[PDB]
Amino acid sequence: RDMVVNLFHELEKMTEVLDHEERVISNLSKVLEMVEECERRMQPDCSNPLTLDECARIFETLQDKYYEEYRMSDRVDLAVAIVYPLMKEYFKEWDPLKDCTYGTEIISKWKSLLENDQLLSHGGQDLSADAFHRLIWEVWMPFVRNIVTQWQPRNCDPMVDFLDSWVHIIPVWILDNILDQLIFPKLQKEVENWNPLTDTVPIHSWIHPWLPLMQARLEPLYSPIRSKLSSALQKWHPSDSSAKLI
Amino acid sequence: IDLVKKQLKDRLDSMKELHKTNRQQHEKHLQSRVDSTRAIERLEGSSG
Repeated sequence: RDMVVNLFHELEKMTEVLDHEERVISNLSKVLEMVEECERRMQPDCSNPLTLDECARIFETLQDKYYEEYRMSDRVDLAVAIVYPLMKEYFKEWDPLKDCTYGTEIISKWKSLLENDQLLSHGGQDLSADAFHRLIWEVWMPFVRNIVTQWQPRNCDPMVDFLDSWVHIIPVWILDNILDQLIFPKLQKEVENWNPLTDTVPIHSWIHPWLPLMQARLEPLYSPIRSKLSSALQKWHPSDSSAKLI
Repeated sequence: IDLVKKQLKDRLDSMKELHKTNRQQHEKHLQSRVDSTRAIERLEGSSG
């Protein structure tokens, strides 16, 4: 009887593992069909191109039910092949200074779908093994580089609103590169062009929005500002309260 | 796309092979009980 009892529970154990494996077989058959559907639709040969909203749905379905497939496979490489060409086209006409919010929700949606669970807090320079860090670096960063060269720091507001709306979304390592290497020399350069005695737009109106994002980093720039304002105060008289206001 | 697509093809057939193995073991374990079940009934009938 104990032999029959042990085998019976073991037989039920085989059914609980036959039923489970069969479910994944039906699931992975869909997984293969979805990847083959994607590969077909991404070709110019297919008159039904894969829309970016549908590609998110595919990645959502693969992550939620089919999760084990992402953990074992090269989730980076799958994103590089599929997500990166489509994201390039979606941002191709994007002007971050005119519409700072375009693509914020989508990339945040993609952040949940592509950034590896260990790495969302770090945001480090993983161009080797993260699907999102190299996404923002290869797709999103080229458009930003061009615009910063064109951007005028006196009109900082579209650029401040852009960086603040994306600060929670983009990798931290990308942010530091933008602030130190691209934004900071231009902010200095704009101060070099700004003249306190002839410019009608007060410097605080366009430097102070950078106080949250940059904080301590703005300290070297205050000396040129103080020096030009020193030149402005040369003709100022204490009865003129406008210096106190500025 | 083919890098992930390769692994998905192989894994699906492998799970079927694992399913097939479990299916065959289910049949063999069923057979083992039958020969034991006969001995139970034979012992029970003789016990009365």
